Amino acid sequence: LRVGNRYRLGRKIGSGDIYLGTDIAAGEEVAIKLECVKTKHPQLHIESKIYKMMQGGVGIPTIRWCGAEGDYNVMVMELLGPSLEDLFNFCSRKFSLKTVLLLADQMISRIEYIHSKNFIHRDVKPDNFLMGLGKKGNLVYIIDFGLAKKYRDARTHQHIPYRENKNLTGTARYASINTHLGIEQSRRDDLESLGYVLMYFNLGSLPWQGLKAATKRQKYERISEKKMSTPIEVLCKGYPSEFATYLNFCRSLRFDDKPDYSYLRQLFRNLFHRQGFSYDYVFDWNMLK
Ligand SMILES: Fc1ccc(-c2ncn(Cc3ccncc3)c2-c2ccnc3[nH]ccc23)cc1
Repeated sequence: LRVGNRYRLGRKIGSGDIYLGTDIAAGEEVAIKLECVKTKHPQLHIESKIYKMMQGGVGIPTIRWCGAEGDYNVMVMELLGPSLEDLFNFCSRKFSLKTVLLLADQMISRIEYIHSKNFIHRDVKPDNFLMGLGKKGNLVYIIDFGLAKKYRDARTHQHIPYRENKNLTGTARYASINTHLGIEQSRRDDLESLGYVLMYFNLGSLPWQGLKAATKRQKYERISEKKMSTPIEVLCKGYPSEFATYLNFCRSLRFDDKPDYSYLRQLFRNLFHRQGFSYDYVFDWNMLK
């Protein structure tokens, strides 16, 4: 099937749905997202607006083409490689400290870039970071802007108001404590969620993971309470203190504070050097012969 002028649509990749495609003109694989012109939640075109505003950033997927063909709204992106969730599963849910610290450095920088563009992500989780392919295989990219929201006025840098009593939109496992309290998400929240993702990679799971409950709202209750009853020093026991210092600093941030991204990268960098590691982008999965 013929999309745009120059894109050939292949079978599904996974996840509307995601498809393998070919830029017939340039001889390069691409990824395509189709959305029916009928949906009770039209998303792609709004999501595509945000991807367009991120273009040019390190580790932002390049938009090849946006448009409509037949029944569908269409976005085409350069092809990327497997997610951190997919690589974590492929590695038996065990990452070395070096890998976690290599990831952490880049992941902080992606989040910082998104914030520089007046947005917060609000779905920071392993699925929403992808490694590149080929010459870009040492590069962590970030995806999925379907839950993203402006946190400040583009022009007047006016932060959004402190709001309360909200529903949890996102992934409960990585949500901030303040998110569980029903407080408006801001820059601090994206970083705290990263903090939990990093401890996830260290541990293989999180302690509030796989709690049984009769219903959904009950499960979220249990996750919230488990998080709020697990001290940071307990979550992080047996791992370098930096992971605790990182989360404590995130939990200390005020609603409208600009995070010291630099401080957080330096934290992991100092530990990196103390362990005698080198920023040669050799991740655990690069050593599978
Ligand atoms: F225009 C778009 C918008 C979003 C996607 C996408 N959504 C999720 N993924 C990751 C995924 C998909 C299916 N199974 C596992 C992981 C992609 C995606 C996949 C591969 N390479 C890509 N490069 C840019 C996005 C993307 C794809 C095209």
